[PDB]
Formats: sequence, C-alpha cells, structure tokens
Amino acid sequence: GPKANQGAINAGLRALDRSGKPCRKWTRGTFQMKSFTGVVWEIPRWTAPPRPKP
Amino acid sequence: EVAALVIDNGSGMCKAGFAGDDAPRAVFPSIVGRPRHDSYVGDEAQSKRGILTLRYPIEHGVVTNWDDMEKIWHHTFYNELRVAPEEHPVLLTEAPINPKSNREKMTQIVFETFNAPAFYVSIQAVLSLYASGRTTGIVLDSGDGVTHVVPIYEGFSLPHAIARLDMAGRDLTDYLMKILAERGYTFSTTAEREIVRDIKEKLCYVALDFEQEIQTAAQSSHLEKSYELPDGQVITIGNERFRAPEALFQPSVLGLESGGIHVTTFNSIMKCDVDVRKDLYGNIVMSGGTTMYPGLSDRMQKEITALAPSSMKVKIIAPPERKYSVWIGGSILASLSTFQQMWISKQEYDESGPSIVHRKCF
Amino acid sequence: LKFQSKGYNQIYDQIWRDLARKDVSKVFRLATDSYATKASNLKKTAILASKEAKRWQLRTNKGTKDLQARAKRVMRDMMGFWKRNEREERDLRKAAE
Amino acid sequence: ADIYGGDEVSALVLDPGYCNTRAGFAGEEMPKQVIPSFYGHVDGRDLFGDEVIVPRAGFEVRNYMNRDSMVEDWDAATRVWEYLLVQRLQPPRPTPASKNGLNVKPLTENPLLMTEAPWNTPKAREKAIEVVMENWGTPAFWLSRTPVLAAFAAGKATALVIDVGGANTSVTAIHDGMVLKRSIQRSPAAGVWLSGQIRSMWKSQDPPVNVVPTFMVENKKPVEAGAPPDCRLRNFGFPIHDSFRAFEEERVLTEFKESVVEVWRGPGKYLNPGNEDFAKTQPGRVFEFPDGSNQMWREQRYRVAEGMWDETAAYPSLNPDEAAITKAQTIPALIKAALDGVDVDLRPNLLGNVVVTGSTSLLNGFNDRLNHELTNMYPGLKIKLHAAGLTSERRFGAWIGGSILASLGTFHQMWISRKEYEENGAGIVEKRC
Amino acid sequence: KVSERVLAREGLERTDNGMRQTSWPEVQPINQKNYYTDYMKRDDQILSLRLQNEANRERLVKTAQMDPSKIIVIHPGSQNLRIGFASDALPKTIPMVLGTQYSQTESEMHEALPRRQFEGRTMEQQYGEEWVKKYQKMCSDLKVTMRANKLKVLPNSKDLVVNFNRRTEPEIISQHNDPLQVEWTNVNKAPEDGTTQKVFIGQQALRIAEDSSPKYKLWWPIQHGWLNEDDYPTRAHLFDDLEMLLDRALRRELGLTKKADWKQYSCVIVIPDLYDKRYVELLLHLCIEFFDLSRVAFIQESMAATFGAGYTQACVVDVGAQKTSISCVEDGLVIEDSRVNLKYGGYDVTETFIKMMLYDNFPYQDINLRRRHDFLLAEELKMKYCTLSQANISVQAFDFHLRAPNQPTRKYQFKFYDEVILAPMGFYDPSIFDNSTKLRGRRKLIDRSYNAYDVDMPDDPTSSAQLAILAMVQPSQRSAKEIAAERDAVLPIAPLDVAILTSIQHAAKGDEKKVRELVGSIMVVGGGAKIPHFAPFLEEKLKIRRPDLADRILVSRSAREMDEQVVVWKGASVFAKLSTNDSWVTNYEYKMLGSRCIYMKLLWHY
DNA sequence: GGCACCGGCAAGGTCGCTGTTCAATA
DNA sequence: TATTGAACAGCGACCTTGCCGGTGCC
Ligand SMILES: Nc1ncnc2c1ncn2[C@@H]1O[C@H](COP(=O)(O)OP(=O)(O)OP(=O)(O)O)[C@@H](O)[C@H]1O
Ligand SMILES: Nc1ncnc2c1ncn2[C@@H]1O[C@H](COP(=O)(O)OP(=O)(O)OP(=O)(O)O)[C@@H](O)[C@H]1O
Ligand SMILES: Nc1ncnc2c1ncn2[C@@H]1O[C@H](COP(=O)(O)OP(=O)(O)OP(=O)(O)O)[C@@H](O)[C@H]1O
Ligand SMILES: [Mg+2]
Ligand SMILES: [Mg+2]
Ligand SMILES: [Mg+2]
Repeated sequence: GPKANQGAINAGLRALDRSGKPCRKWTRGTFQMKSFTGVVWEIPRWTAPPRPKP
Repeated sequence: EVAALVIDNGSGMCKAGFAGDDAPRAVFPSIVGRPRHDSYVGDEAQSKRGILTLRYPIEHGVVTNWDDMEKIWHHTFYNELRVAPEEHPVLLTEAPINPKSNREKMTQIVFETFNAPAFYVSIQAVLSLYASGRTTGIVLDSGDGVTHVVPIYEGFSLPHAIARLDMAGRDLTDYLMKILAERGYTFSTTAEREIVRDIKEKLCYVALDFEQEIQTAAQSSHLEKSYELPDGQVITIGNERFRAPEALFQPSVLGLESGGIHVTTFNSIMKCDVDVRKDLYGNIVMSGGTTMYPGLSDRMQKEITALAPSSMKVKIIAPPERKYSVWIGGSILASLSTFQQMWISKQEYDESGPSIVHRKCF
Repeated sequence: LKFQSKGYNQIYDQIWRDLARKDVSKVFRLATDSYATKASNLKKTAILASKEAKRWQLRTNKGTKDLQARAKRVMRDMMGFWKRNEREERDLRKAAE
Repeated sequence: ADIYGGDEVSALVLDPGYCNTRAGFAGEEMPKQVIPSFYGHVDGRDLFGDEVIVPRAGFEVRNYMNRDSMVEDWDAATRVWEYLLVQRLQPPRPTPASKNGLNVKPLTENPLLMTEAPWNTPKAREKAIEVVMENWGTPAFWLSRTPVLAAFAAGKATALVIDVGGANTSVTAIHDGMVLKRSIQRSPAAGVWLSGQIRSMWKSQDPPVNVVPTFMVENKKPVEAGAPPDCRLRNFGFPIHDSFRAFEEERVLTEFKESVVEVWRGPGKYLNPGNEDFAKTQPGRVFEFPDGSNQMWREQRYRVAEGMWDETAAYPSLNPDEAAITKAQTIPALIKAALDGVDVDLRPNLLGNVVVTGSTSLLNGFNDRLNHELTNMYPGLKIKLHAAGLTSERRFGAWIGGSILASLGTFHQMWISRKEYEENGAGIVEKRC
Repeated sequence: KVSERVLAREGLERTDNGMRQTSWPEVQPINQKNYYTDYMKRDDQILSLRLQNEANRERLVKTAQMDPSKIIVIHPGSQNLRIGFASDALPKTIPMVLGTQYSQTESEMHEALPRRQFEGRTMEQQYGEEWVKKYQKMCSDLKVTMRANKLKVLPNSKDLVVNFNRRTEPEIISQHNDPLQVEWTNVNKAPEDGTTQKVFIGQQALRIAEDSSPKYKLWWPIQHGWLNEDDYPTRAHLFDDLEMLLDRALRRELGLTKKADWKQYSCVIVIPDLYDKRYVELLLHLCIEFFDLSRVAFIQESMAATFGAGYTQACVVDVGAQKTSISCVEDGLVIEDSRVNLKYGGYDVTETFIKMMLYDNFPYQDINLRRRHDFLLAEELKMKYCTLSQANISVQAFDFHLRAPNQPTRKYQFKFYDEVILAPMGFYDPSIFDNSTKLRGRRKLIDRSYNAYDVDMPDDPTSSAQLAILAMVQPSQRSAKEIAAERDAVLPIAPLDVAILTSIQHAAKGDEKKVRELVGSIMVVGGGAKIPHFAPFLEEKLKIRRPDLADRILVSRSAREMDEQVVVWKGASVFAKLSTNDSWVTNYEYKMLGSRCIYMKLLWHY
C-alpha cells in the first residue's frame, strides 16, 4: 500500500519522533542590537537553553 | 500507520477529527468554565454553570486567553477524540489575518505542552476553498463571532484585499432576542439565549426582496411559525424570521456602521488586480455556519449582480457541507502524500523555536 | 558636534553603497524566486486538493458493480419477505362505515 | 550562543500616501493592510477602512494628507496609524467576563520604518518621529523616501524613478541607494489631475455624461449603447454631504482609468496631423456607469491622457480656480529637467535602469509612450524599463522596497534607537541622509 | 582619505548585529511525482458508512444478546398524500391542499377552468377553432371504430342529447325534501389537535365555503408532479406551505399530537422516477430540521411499485392526477435510460370531460373548476361515468346536485353519449388536453439543479427515452446549461402507447429478447388508471402498433389484489420493514453533511 | 565558460479497468 | 448445483519529474 512505500516519497513519515522525548522549551528573551553610531538597544527575541554533547 | 489530527477551533464550536475522514468526530462549544469562589469545558461547563464563571478563549475569530485555550485542546485530544497527540501530526486552522504572535503561541503549545511530532497551521478561508473543489475564488466566510471576505487566486490568498465585517452569528442571535422582546416575550438570561440560538437555526431565513416581505408580512398567516420551549410554552414568531438575517445585508438594522455582506464582497473583489476579477465573480464561495440560512445563496447572487457590470457572469458556490468546509478542507490537505513535505517537524521546532511557523506555514 | 564629521559621512555612505549594490541585489533575486516557488507550491496543492474534494462523485466500474449488488440484495430480500408473508397468509382490510 | 531561533527583527513598514495608506511587516511580498487615506467622520468620532465608509446622516469624509502628499492633520494621522499598527496587527485584549452573555505601550517589540514623499520638509519629518516616540513605545524608527524604496523594489542600486502617483507625478535619480537632491522634479499631472480631465470630458460630450456613484443606485437593468438609463435610486432621510459624493464618485473614475483610458503610444504626439484623424476610425472601448448607462468610447480615451505628455491637448479644468498645466509640468519636461540635474557621465547608467512606479503608470500604453519619448529625446543610448515589484501586482512598489530593506541584516545598524532619539530629539535630519 | 582608528574614536563602527545576510523566507519546492491520497479511501473514513458499520455491528451484538410502528411512510402527490405507519395495512389518504385566511379566494384571482372566451365569434372562437375540429374528428373516428367493431350507432345522436340539455332548467328542493346534508367547515372553531393557528388541510380544507366571515384561500404545493412555483409569490412561502401541510397531516391523520415525541419516529418518502433534485433535498430538510425525525429513506415510485407486487422485473406505468410516468424495473433498479414523464393524468380527463359537455350545452354553463363545490362535482362526475369500455356506450340520462354554499340545492338532469369515452381516450392523442399553461412558471422561484462544485453543469437526472419524446414534439457549440434551458422550454407530451414503446426500446437497448420479456410484464398503477377497462385498452393499442410483439403483450392492473392507488405505498412499507435496507440517512448524518450523504446512501446513482 | 529558459523525451508508480480463482450459500 | 462476495493477479492511462539538448545572456 502507498504509505508503506520506501524511498523518497515517504521520507517525512519515517522521520517522525512518535511518542518521543520532550522538545526543548522556548521563552521570550531579549537581544542587544547595536547602531552604526555605537548605541545599544533591546529587541524581544525567542530563546531556549543549549544542547550539549560530551 | 496512524493519520494526522485535524482541529478547527472557533469563536463558537470547536471541531476535531482524523485526517482523511469526511466529517469531524467531535463538535463542542468553545466554552471554558472556572469555579468563581478544577475546570470544565463544552456541554459539561454549560450543565453546571451555577457554580462557574464562563468565558470564550476565542473572540472575533482570534484566540485572546491562552491559558483557557490550552484547556480546550486538552479536552479535545483526551476527552473527545480519545488519542495521545504524541503519536500523530496535527493540523490547526487559523483565522484570516490573525496576528503573527498568535501563530507563534499556538505553535509553542502543541510542541511544548502536547509533544506532537509534527504540525501545520492553515488559513481557514483557503481550506474552505479546497473543500468546494476549486483553486481560485472569493470566500465569504461567516462564523459565530466574525465574518471575512477573502480573495484567493491560484491557491494564494491576497491579504491586502481581505475585508472583515465584524458582525456574525452571535449578533444575529442577540438581535433576534431584542426583536422578540418587542413582541412581548422575554429572553434576557443565558438559559434563554441558548433557546434563541436554536430559534435562528430552525426558523429564520433570508428574504429575496425585503421590501416585498416586510409589506406582505402584515397579511401572511404562513409566515407565523410556532415553537415549543423546554418549559412546554409555545411562542410564535412572524416578520422576526427574516428581520434577523436581513442584518447581514443591512447592519444599520442592528445598529453599526458597515456595508452588508454583498457590498463587502464587491469591494474586496474590486481591490484585486483587474485581470483576476473576472475569475472571482465566477467563483464566489460561501463558508461557515452563518451562511446556512435558506435563501442566502439567491440573495447574494441578486445583490452582487446589482453591483457588478452587466458583462460579468456572477456565480455563487454554496456546497451542502459548507458549515464544516474549513475542517473538510483540512482533512483533505492533511491526507495527501505531499503533506509530509509541508509540516513543521519537532526536529525543526527544536532547531528554530516558534518563529519557524513564519517560514513554513506560508 | 554629532553626525557631521567627514568619517560619519563616509561610514553612512559606505553602508548604503554596499547595502544597495550587494545585499539588495541578492535579496531581490531570492525574494522573486521564493515568491515564484511559493506560488507554484500553492498552485500545485490547490490542484491536488481540489481534485480530491470532487473525486468521490466520479463514477467507477467497481462502485457501479457494488451498487448493482446492493440493489440486487435488497430485491431478493423483498422476494423472501413475500415468500414468508404468502406462506403465513397475510390479511389486511375491513371497511365498514 | 545557539540560544536563539529563526527569529531576528520584526519591523513594521508604514507608507502613507494621498489616496492610500499601506502597512504590514517586513519580510513579506505585500502589505497586510491598505486603506483609503480618506477617513470618515460622524457624531465627533473618526472611522477608518473601506468597509466603514457608508451613507449616514451627516457623514463627512476627510483626508489626513494634503496634495503635497504630506501630513496636514497629525491628530487624525495619529488615530489612523494607531488603527493600522495597533488595532489590526496586534493581539486583542479580551472582553471582561461579565459582558459576554454567558455569566448572567502597544508596539514594544516591532521597530517602525515609515515612508515620506521626497520633498517632505524638515519640520514635517521632525514631527513624524515626535508622534512615533510619544504615542506607541516603539523601540526604534526609520524614515525613507518613496523613490529609494521604489528602486529597491525593482532590485536596482542606481536608477531613474518615474513615479506617477495620485496627487503628484515625481521623477528622481537614485544613485547607490540615495536620492540625488538636484534631480527631484514634481508635477500635478498625475492620477488626481487625470480624474479632473475625465470629469471635464464627460461634462463636454454632445449629450452631457452624468456620473451617479454606486451607492445611489438600488437596482438597474441592462441597456443598449447610448440609450437612456434604466434604474431606481436610493432615497435618504438626510442630506448626503458633497464630500461623501465626491469620494464615492472617485471609484467610478478609477474604473474608467484602469479599463478605458489609454495613452497614445503611436509615432509622435496624438495631435500630429494624421494621428487624431486615424484614432477616430479605430475599434473603441465599452464602459458602464453604476447607473446601468453604457457607451462606446473612441478618440476621447487618448485625449484625457495626452495632456500629461503635451499640455496643448488638455481639456479645460472643471474647477475654474485650478491652474492649467504648463509645458514644464509635462512628463517629458520633468524627465529632461531631472536628468539635467545630474552629471553627464552618469546619464547612460540611469537611462539603462529606468524604474516606473505608482498606479497611474498602469495606464494602457504608458510604458510604450515613455519608451518612445525617452528614445526620441535621448538618441544613441540604450533604454530599458523595469516595473517596481516582485509580481505582476505593481501597485505597492514603494512599500515592497521597505519590506526588503527592513529584512536585510546589514540594515538594522541604521534605525534611530529610542535611546538615541530621547538623548537628542532633532537627530532625524542628520542621522538619516 | 579614510581610516578605521579615527572612526573607532568617533564611536562609529559598521556592524552585522549577528544577523543573517537576509531574513527573507527561503522556500523549498514540493515534489509531486507519483503522489497518493488517503482521502475517503476506506469505509471507515466516510461518516455515512462508518455509522452504518456501527449500526450493523450493534444489531449483530443484539443478535448475540427495527419496530415498524415507529416508521411513517409518506407518498406526496398533486391531489393526494398517502401517509400511515409501516406497521399498518393501508395508508390514510388526504387531499394535499392547505387552507388559510387570505384577502381573495382561488376563484377570485384567476380566469375560469375550463378556459373559454365568453366574448368571441361563436362556439368556434369561444372554445378555439383547432380544439373544436379535434373534438369533431375524434367523434367521427369513434363512430367509424364502433361500426368497424360491428356495434350499433344511431345515425343522429348528439341532437337527441344537446336539445334535451339546453332546455331542461334546474329544480330546487333542499329546504323541505331530504338531501345528503353536506357540512361546511366551521372555520371559527379552535383546533383541538395541539396547535393555535386556524389552518385547515385535506377534506376539511376543501369544504370551506367560498364566503365565510374570515375569507379563506386554498393552496396546492404540488401540481403536475412538481413543486407548484406558478401559484406562489416567493420560495420561502412555498417551503412553509409544504411544511405546514405535512405537519398538520402528522398531527391530524396519524394522531402524533405531541411535537416532542416525533424524534422517536423514522420516515420513508416515495419520489417520482425523474425527480428534481431540489424537491428531494427539500423533503429531506423538512423531515430532519422541522420534524426532527431520526432517519429518512427514499425510494422511486416505479421501484416501490415492484416491491408492492413482488416482481423482480416489470414495466411500470403510473397514471396520476396530473403526471403520468413510465419506467422499466429490473434487477433491483429502475433502468436509468428508460424513464419517461408525461404531463397529463386523470385531472386532464376531468377538465376535458367537462369542456366537451360544455360545448355540447351541459346545463350548468357557469361551472368553474376553481370554485370548490364545482371541483368536487367535476371529480365525482368523472369517476362515475368516464369509461374506456367501448361496448356499453349509448345515449344515457343522469342527474347531479349543486350543493353550493348558503344557497338552496339545485338539481340538474342532463344527457351524455360519447364525451364519457373521448375524454379518457385523450391519452392516445394528448392535443385535446389544455396543455397551454402547464409550463408557466416552471423555473419561476426554484432554479434547475446544478452540480455542487461546477454550477454551470446540470445535475438533474436525464434519460434517452425522455429526450426521444422531447424530439417528437420539437426537433432538436452551446453549453449544457443552454441545452437544458432549451429542453425545459418544451412540455413533454406524447401518446401513452408510443411513450411505453419508447421507454421499452431504450430499456432493452436494441435487444429483442429484453423487449419480449418487458412487453409481457406491463404493470399499471396510480389513481388515474382506475378508469374502467384501462388495462385492456392499453394492451390493444400496443398490439395494433407492434405486430412483431402482439402475441406476447400482456397488461396487468395493480398487483396481488391491492387497490391501484396503494401499491406504491405498500411497496415503500415493505422497504421500511426489510432487514437489508441500509438506505437510511440518519439525523446525525444530515446535520453534518446535508444532501451530500444522499449520494453515499441511496440504492441508485443519485 | 557558468548559468538559465524553453522544449521533447524516457521513465516511475498509483490508480482504475479487466480478469481468474476461491469458499460459501441454499 | 448456480450464484455470490471477495481476494488476488495482471495490465494500460495518466501526471509529474529529471534528463539531454538547442539557443541564448553574460
Ligand atoms: N442551520 C443554521 N442556520 C443558521 N445559522 C446556523 C445554522 N447552523 C449553525 N448556525 C450558526 O452558525 C454559527 C456557528 O458557525 P461556526 O461553527 O462556523 O462558528 P465558528 O466557526 O466557531 O465561528 P468563527 O469561525 O467565526 O470563529 C452560530 O451562530 C450558529 O447559531
Ligand atoms: N489600475 C489603475 N490604473 C490607473 N490609475 C489607477 C489605477 N488604480 C488606481 N489608480 C489611481 O492612481 C492613484 C493611486 O494611488 P497611488 O498608490 O498611485 O498614489 P499614492 O502613493 O496613494 O498617493 P501619492 O500620490 O501620495 O504617492 C489614484 O489617483 C487612483 O485613482
Ligand atoms: N375510482 C376512481 N375511478 C377513476 N379515477 C379515479 C378514481 N379515484 C380517483 N381517481 C382519479 O385518480 C386521480 C389520480 O389520483 P392519484 O392519487 O393517483 O394522483 P396523485 O398521485 O395524487 O397525483 P400525481 O398525478 O402527482 O401522481 C385522481 O386525481 C382522480 O382524478
Ligand atoms: Mg469558522
Ligand atoms: Mg505614493
Ligand atoms: Mg401519484
């Protein structure tokens, strides 16, 4: 049947992390932007904690 | 392997079901009840209203309280559909020109709260067009809380041309309470308002010629339908039947400055590129619960023909399923093989945060 | 005094020169191609989805044979109903006034 | 870092103009919201949007822009830009729970880029930032001239922009993304003037042609070319204001412009001896008024447009106090004077990169005639005409340029910071050109 | 000359802000080669079928361990509605008319029927030249036929009748000498059957007097087998009338007086073989939105006729009041291309019978079938005397009583001779029927049905046999909309014999064996067929048209000793009761998907 | 020489159309 | 024993893409 078909067509379905771990969590944080005259100002920006690897 | 879930959430009734099916499994009021001095959703919240304050988390088509909205999705997956979202991709519908920030917040919630593996946000008017079987047209979409007119050409909606008539199915219920109070009844409390909503759905209709109707209503016996309340008392309603829907065509009748749905349609077509207009007149599509009154198709055919040039051919498309067209179109879209290339995967969300919805759900 | 030194003129000018010659140029190509792609995706998708929406109404050989079978099922059931009601001698009417 | 997502900077981009005002976010091919600059006024409150302009007792139609394409009504400007940038593009606050019938500063995250006409004066520029920094709590601000953004919307760093707007026709040379000041040339011979030509021409056919705007007809029946109209009119319990009828007639004039009027594109001016005589012999164009009244138009369809190319052709102004257009206000004179504002070595480069903009440039034949006139007045040079836009939809050119500008990474160093403003106040004349 | 160290000390420094070169969206193309779709691929996914699987499974569980008294069977009609429970022997029959207060009666709004120019050049203009010549030729043909059939004819006959009729003059009796006492409806009296509005239906509507203190008008929502748009100001008013009539039939004939209880009942609705899809989708909506019945099911009149009979295969000729229809049924379907639908029936025989006698100086020249007592008189006279039996014809004398409202009863003697056979015989030359206004208003309020996705394509049924009969009246690149509009402009009319053979040839589709089975299987139904010797006469007319079939032709009236009016109803009741019928649209389906679920559920291609 | 528009072509699977064979009914 | 509901096998029509190529800009 078509949903079982291997190769390129179903590359999305086989990639699903069904019943997997929690995704990382996002918070509205703040980023510092600098003008060409050196002045600093703040924009709200999405942020999340890093993803380490030993 | 399991199908994606399709969620069509609105100002009145939320609808939910499986991609591929031709109708939703769950249809329930978008009401959240809280104890005033635990929480409850849908018919359960209406059944025990005495110990609760009720709110709607969606107002004029747009989510306005997220803490309450998340209780509706929780109820939808675990109490209505009986499925765990972490097994399924999700399709959410979205109002025409709702704010950017809302797309980010609904994205945030279905990943971080419900762990769904992949998801997509979709413009309600475009889905309702797919469900009518065409690529190009203008959708008059009219729900409980808002009415929109949306031109779409080759499957792309035209944001600059969208015109929002901010009056809809609740206003026509309130207006019908008001004019029934003038006939000597009384319907002031919520327990009566839910009766008056049912009275629209059974008895109201759109006049073909309002002047002829409101003149001949003086003599007509046939017009005066009777209806039995829960208390067994019988009301009778007469010219109230068509005066209530007429407010779509004359928003002065319920006291606001706006064009009626025929004029807002016409104006929205006329804001489009000159070459496209001939195609839009040939493809006027009706969507949403408020478009369900008998006669509305005909009055829209007439009223837009009166505004358009004599050389145009004007066509109203109003398919029988139109109350759920927005959900049906989502079912179609989520059940094509190509949907797999469209959706945001949880792996993209992890990489990109909620802003990914601006890149992919274009 | 601010915003009038020869250096301020130079930096402002240089920013806008690079911005116009390099960045505007690349982003215009990307914007136009991106739009073309987006419009194509939506055209394709609208075509598939609109076909599917109508597909249920198209007649088929298989659907026609199933429907002929349902009609024949009911027709034999009706004949069996008349076998039973004949073999048990169904009566009907009295018309006194 | 790796703590941030796909998010960068969500600029708002705002483009006021005499006929229409445009707003939306950067990084999109079109503005989300476009409304008539003509606001409504009733019972002491202002009303916005083409869905709201409707017949009511005492309804008066007003515009916050003057025909210099500049703001002349900053109080109304404030309310119109609050309606766009706040009420239609931000999350709504919810109703109180008691009111719903069940129970018995705004812009702090979006910088604003705003569009000015190129002759907009220092005091008007100052008041634009003063309004913004007081009213909405915006983080940072930028103001830029329509010619620059039209050039960016065609992908050109150096260009000659011809910009045939509503209240004004403009020509300007853009080089390395900045306007060459000496080159700026401006003229009334534009979309609004062209409506005056059309009205004059209608009031001077053999039977006079009367325009009755869409709202005054309830119902109509089709009738033959040149026949008397067949319709029945609305009647109102109040006087319709002259201002309202004048705005609701403008839609009918816009249909005639977009679908009947044609620039004479042929060899030489329309009044040259053979051209006018030939034009009367051609197949015409059909048109209908909201009245149902129908007619075929032949030689007039050229003459209403021809006036902006040759002043000799123009009909008498229907307003008797309006000044008639001079030679120096015709499109060829503007172009010739504009280029004579610029160094001779730079002219071939500009002429190779002509960018056309504004809805009056969408007249049938306008690009043809502009190509011919440029050819005959600058022989021996390559002429090439570009539209401003990412799409066939060419109406929003100067907005689109802002949406591209506000999306470039190198641009964000430019915004005048809330802090940078509150320390200085008059920074915007200097830290912007 | 420029330098970075000066700019650093001035506080000027060009900066990327850590941003990407551009934040314009970059879009990847979708790939569609060999795409597939899961939309409505399985019965599990289609709501109408999901619900049926659940219902079947529940009934199997109930077997491991529905009631006909809760099923209502409705069959609408241009004069009569049959309604009853599926439990029952027989339906109750009531006239499908609704009576209400109004400013003017039927009689006061229109010209008299049968149509006459009361001012004009003698009888020839008064009745119309062609009509009078038709009548003359038919009379001659009958005399020739009787003589050829070796039966007596008096050389003069009309002159014995006409001179009696025009000289008789009526007699008045009722104050003193005992008549049948008619009883006019007491319109002032309140309804007892559970409602406030003083509307009337059925026989109690027809017996409202022409003058009463509140003035009353009668409305018929069905005529000639279709929705009666000619008589109605607006669509909404017509839907409200059909709803009021059926509502009052449930309360007044079935006795289902409490509106709350109706949600327990289910409904079988019979429809014609060539339905208007707007009429089907109206009847579904009445039964589910207004009456809120639990389930609705449909069956075609000819399909149902065979279920009443217990026939596997038949040709069903259905002679109504105003419609006549023919189709062939085999293997559990009406054969889609066989369907024929002619716009005449037993009412036209009544009008024509009155009009023929009027021309022959019938005493009551003031008669006008829009007046209620006149209509009832004309129908009674029709049913008493109209006769296709050729042998019993003679000069005969009879009498009738005009019990007009609030006037002493007038008695008329009269004579007839051949009006009694020539008016019925109009089925074999329909040019004598007053077909002049049947087509008036036929798209006035309700449009032709179009496909829901492609609104320039008609979706009403079509049949080769019907188009063959249109071509027979009016010999017949444009759009399907324009072609349908041209066909709509011709009234379908043909001789009855020719219509049958035309139906059967398209049924067989060029196969003499299929013809030779169907032609031996003619089944006649419908009230218009109840005229004496109708079936033998129809057989004889086919035999003398097709010698190649003449020994095999067999025409049977009714089935299994039923009355010809009820066979269709009985059939629809058997379809209700039998176990295998999954054809029901449930209330929950129609609330969800409207008329879309009919296409999923019927036992034919809708 | 890189990259692009436009075109004819070879090719992949899903889908409906055609057909054989089987277990089961009565 | 004739007929049925169903699983299974086989084939062509169809839409869509990548490929090789002519012609062209830069
Ligand atoms: N048959 C009917 N006739 C008239 N009105 C109806 C009918 N059925 C439903 N409605 C009305 O439709 C409205 C609900 O429409 P819908 O479900 O489309 O609301 P919604 O989608 O939640 O609204 P929105 O999309 O605006 O948020 C209600 O006012 C309801 O009373
Ligand atoms: N399709 C069209 N063809 C020609 N003219 C048009 C068309 N559509 C609109 N117009 C006219 O062109 C003008 C449109 O406004 P436009 O965007 O060109 O100017 P603007 O930028 O709003 O005003 P400003 O003159 O201040 O720049 C109006 O005068 C309008 O009547
Ligand atoms: N005993 C009878 N003998 C002869 N004709 C009769 C008799 N009883 C009724 N009729 C005639 O039969 C006609 C047909 O009645 P029937 O109920 O079959 O028509 P209908 O189904 O109500 O209407 P339609 O024409 O739409 O089918 C009546 O209109 C009447 O003229
Ligand atoms: Mg909705
Ligand atoms: Mg402008
Ligand atoms: Mg009948």
